Amino acid sequence: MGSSHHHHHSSGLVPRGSHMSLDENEVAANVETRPELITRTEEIPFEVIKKENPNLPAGQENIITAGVKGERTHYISVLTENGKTTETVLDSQVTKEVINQVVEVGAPVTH
Repeated sequence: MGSSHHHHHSSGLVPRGSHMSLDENEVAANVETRPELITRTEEIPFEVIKKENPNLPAGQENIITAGVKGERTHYISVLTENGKTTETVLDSQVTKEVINQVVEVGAPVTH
């Protein structure tokens, strides 16, 4: 829950269109708008959880699905500004979904 914006106390104008003359100087019209989209998968490991399973005879474990290390290729948009390339992620699909270890341990007793 770290991803969060802060656009609620700044200039809410952002016109960028107060004329009628195109200032284009490209062969056609560029690729689109944003720079090149690169990728890089980060090590996204799994994590086993502890849940209570009354169905079991107490103190009993059950490996519904052993946790397996996954991966997520992260697409970064490097913009060449001021003669420098800045690596800033933007959008990434799940490329090797990290399988979370699903284990259900029998209920303790009353606590």
